[PDB]
Amino acid sequence: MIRRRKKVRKLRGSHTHGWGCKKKHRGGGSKGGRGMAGTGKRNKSKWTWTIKYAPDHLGKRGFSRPPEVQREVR
Amino acid sequence: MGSGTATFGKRNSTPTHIRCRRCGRVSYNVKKGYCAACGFGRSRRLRKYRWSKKWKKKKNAH
Amino acid sequence: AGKRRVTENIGKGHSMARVERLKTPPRYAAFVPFARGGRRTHPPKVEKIIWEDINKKEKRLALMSAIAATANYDLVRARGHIIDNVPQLPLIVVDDLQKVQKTRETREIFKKLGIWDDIVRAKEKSGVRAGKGKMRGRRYKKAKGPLIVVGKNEGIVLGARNHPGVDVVVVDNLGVEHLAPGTHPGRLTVWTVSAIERLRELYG
Amino acid sequence: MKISSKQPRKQRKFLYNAPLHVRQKLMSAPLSRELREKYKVRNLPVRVGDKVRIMRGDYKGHEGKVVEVDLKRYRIYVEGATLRKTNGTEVFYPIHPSNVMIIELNLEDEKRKKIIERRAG
RNA sequence: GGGCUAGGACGCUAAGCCGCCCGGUGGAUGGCUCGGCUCGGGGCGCCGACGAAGGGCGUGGCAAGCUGCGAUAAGCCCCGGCGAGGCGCAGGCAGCCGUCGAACCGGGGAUUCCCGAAUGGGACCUCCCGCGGCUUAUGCCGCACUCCGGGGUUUAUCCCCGGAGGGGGAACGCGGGGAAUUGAAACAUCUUAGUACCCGCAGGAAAAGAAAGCAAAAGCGAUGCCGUGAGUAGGGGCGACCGAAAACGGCAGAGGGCAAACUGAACCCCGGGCCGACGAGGUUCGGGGGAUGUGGGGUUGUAGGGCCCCCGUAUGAGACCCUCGCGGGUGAAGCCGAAGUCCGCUGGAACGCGGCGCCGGAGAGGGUGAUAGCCCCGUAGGCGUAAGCCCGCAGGGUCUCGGGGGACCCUGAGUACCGUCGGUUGGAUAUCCGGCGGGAAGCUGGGAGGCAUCGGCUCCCAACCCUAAAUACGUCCCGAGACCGAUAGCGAACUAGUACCGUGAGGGAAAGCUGAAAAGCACCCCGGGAGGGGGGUGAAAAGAGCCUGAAACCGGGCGGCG
RNA sequence: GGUUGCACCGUCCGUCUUGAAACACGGGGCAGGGAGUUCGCGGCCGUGGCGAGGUUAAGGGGGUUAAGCCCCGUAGCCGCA
RNA sequence: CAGUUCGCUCCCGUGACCCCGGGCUAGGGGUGAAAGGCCAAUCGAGGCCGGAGAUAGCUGGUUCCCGCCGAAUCAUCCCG
RNA sequence: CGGCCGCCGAGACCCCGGCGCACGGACCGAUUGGUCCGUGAUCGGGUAGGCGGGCGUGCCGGUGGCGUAGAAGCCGGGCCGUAAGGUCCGGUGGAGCCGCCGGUAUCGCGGAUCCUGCCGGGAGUAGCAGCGUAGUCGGGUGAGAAUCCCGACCGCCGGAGGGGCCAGGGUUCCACGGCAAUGGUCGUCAGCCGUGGGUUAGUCGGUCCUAACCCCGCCCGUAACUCGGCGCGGGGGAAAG
Repeated sequence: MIRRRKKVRKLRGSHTHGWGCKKKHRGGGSKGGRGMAGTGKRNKSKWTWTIKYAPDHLGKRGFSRPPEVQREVR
Repeated sequence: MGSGTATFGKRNSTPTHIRCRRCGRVSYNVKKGYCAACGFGRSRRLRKYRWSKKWKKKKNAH
Repeated sequence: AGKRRVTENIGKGHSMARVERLKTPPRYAAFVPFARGGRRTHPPKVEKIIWEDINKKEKRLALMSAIAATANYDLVRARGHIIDNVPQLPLIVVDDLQKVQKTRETREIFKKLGIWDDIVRAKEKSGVRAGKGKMRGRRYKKAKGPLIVVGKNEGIVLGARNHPGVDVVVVDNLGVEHLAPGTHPGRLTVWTVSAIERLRELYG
Repeated sequence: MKISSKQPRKQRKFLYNAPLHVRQKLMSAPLSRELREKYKVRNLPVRVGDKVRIMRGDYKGHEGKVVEVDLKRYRIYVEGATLRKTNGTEVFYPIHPSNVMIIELNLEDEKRKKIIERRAG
């Protein structure tokens, strides 16, 4: 319905095409590392994250139930 | 070897590669007794590979 | 494609780009979109979208909506049907019509009802299409006209598939496509007494 | 609602590619109306031993004997459907059997004769 | 206007600039599409020492390629099918063949070089050789690598008869060997990943498969596969990531054989005959295999397994296999199949327009001089047969069962399990598999229920074997398209895996369009002229890579400037 | 409308860049080809059905030339503390 | 002329010499009177194919128009 | 330098008319959108970026049109649109093609030392010279002769610019007929093009032997092999021994 090219345009001929400086569009570096990468990083990477409460801390602590011990109730 | 390529090249004169008894391509190296293409002399089998080479001609043929 | 064309890099030191060609000829390669013979950029995949859900509740309401449009005069003239039997929107006829399954017999009856005139419209050609794509198929074909709903005599009438632009159905197979193709409802219908009764029972 | 090739390209392939024998069914031509009713045979595969009238093209109502029927070209040569050739001779004008109607037959062969009479009508 | 002087004049301004027009060049654009691509439905679902796949060389009237064949050489023969022209792509010239029925299509048969797993030995696609059969000789026919099975004999292990193996295959499948770039913004564990790549091997499907299972403890009674569980449990610098199953709903459905107990040659293979429709089956006669055990019984669970009894008690009744007449359907891809080629008009030609008229259990799609329901292939409908397949109808042959009484049958070994090192996995103490060391039990027993051990409780029998079907693929056929359309789509619409490159492994293009008909340029003028110009076609910006015929750019001309 | 004379103003284009007429980088000219795409998952938005529930997936019946749509399956997911 | 050539000059020129044909050794390997030289116009680790569309915070490019609003080039943290 | 007066001199500011935006009011529609009026002095530059409306391309469906009395396409002109782009005429061309509405994408090109294809300037320039610097007159032939042939005359070469051969090439050999192309220029010549033809072996060599060395079976290794070294047994290895 919006033609992406219609916005991209041949239009905007921004050519940057909603990316900014030409240098920016590239590899993993813009992203800050792949994926979830950088959450863990002590070092600057992503710390804070595109999570609202930011990132919650790492060490899932606490233990597991066997599935069997869980009666379901309703 | 490097440059002076004209000065060098009097061999090739001697041949080490032919029309093969098995495949018919240009690789039955008379010296080894091995066909580079087909693998005749070396193997009972035809040379064929994942990359391939042999396969590619065959698909191309299809 | 693009694995049958190997691709090798032609270096620097010669005042051209570092963009790959092929060994021996300097031609078309792979891992290019700028080149002749190169990959297209974002080729069509078999994983491409091909379904759009629409709820069972939603579809039936859509069906209802297209049949209702027929009762209206304004939609009916826009749709292009030209009717000589105006107070009879849509027209219901006695149960005997369904059993007829011969082209000559179903023809005669339409002329007498005044609804043969609509088929005359459907004869006019509306699919010798513009564009090269015609070659592959879907050219030299007719156009749409009345829809006939029956209750019985199988799932189609064996003489009414003949007539131009006429599409046959039963109430146990009726879909939006037949009732209002290209999203243009108000397509005249000719009903069978048992079909109207079974549709009364609207279910889903 | 029909079984069909709705591929025009595939349909072409079948016509060009076809066996020499199957081609006989394409070289058939409609019978002049009286004969067509009488035998009750709509069409029959044309011969050189028959008489024919050329019914479409510049020649219309013109008549002649079929000299050759050539299956690979898909055209036949009729007497009096001619061109004048630039040295000084009158040569046949190839035309398709679809343009043509076979006014009289000729039966001096059993294979042809057996069909026309029996299963065809 | 004449003469004289002076000012300013455009008149013939090279070189050169711009705009248009004409011609040329070039091959864009549109339209054209005997090609692809992906999907779906089926088919194909293997072949080979009875010499394959792959390759080489010949083979045509003229043959350079492609295609096909093989010295009987674009083919030979039979039968059936279509049946009246053909002589592959390939329109030439010439000649030929075919009703004692071609071309063509199907089925079967003949010939099928040399190399090749290439098997007698070696080779640079050739050559040599040891036997034996046979014709007087040349000619010609059969043979000798390596297993198993059986003989022969100086038992030289030396040779003979029988059966096999190897190699290929479009992907898929099963079992082995096994990375790194990368990710973790570094990087070693981790990740990529059991991926890429490599070895062995099988089929048309594989494998798995009738619980030493499962474990909502409740409820189930083979196994694949799909959805889902679930991005869940779980693993992990506990970082990045990694990552099930049980179960459910479905699909398709199928259960069987040994070892042993107890029997112990009752047996199998080979050849010959009789009896029998020369078949199934049964009988007999000569060898070979076989107690280191052929064969009978039996198999999760034990039935007393042995020996007993009591009653139905081989009473009774299938169930399975073979033959042969008949009938039925499928199947040589072949047949049959409705209805305008009417009038007036345009045109080179109507498949157009206008006017009239027609068929339909049937207005799909090509084609034809253009745009055709009614011109031609065809269509809804029904039908055909040799081989081959399936079924019933006449016979022959084979062939089943059920309880309690004592030790219940003994009931699978380097296995189960333990300990030590890996590999791997999600597998956690609680994966799976190997290796190294140790090592059970006699159903009076063993294993399993996600740590160890002991008790209860519930389930189930590993260490022996096989398994249809449902599920993978795209070589091939058909059908399909919100796909592409010749600088695009397959490497490749064609002379393609060609030309060509590279020692080799390997790499690899470009190249589509006459016209109604070839009428493919006669005749006439000119020209050294195979070159080129005028006249000759409905129309030659239709005149020979010939539909259209752009831009860059090049000549000339027009306007303007100069 | 073409072209040209005259008046006036004007140091390409694109990109790099704080600053490009540049003695920064790229381009002979023209034609064609040429770059925000697909799946999964999450967070948003608009719009539509249904309603404390809501939706089917897998599937096979059915219909069709085929197929879509139709009606049937409700496993599971999420919501309802 | 030549992707390593030409002429003059110059070194060796019975030798640890030159040369032909056959044959051997293959990529972290060979070979080296040892220069990181050489192993087929490619060598401080050959070439071919595959992984592979590696990945790069880095250079270049990213194509229709119009209307409306219209920046920051700062801060904290970060093998930054 | 300290005063002063009149003027000149922006797109600013004033002023007429128009246009868009924002907001209010009304109306219109089947959705999006549109129209009419009013208010704005305090609305109108613009890169990154955000949003919003339109345009165009290919194909699909419905709908509704066009075409040999001339489609698309091509070239120049006319008209409309802020514009992206639409539309009409003339020439050319000689079969297909629009509009609307709903969809969809291998959807719009000025750059990428872009990729491919075609083309101009450079140029009628450089090269066609450098090494031991070679031709020339009559005559023959032919459409065309500096470079084809015959004679004469003048030279180079002298272990080679000559003779015989191995490898290697593969018909280049030889005859006849030619010159479009090829030959560092012409060409009647040729190694090109067309068409025919030619390599004959007891006594030459191959073939035999065996070398350095190689392969095969077997034995063995390896997870295994188209892999690997030994030991046996056989077979192969010099067109300059």
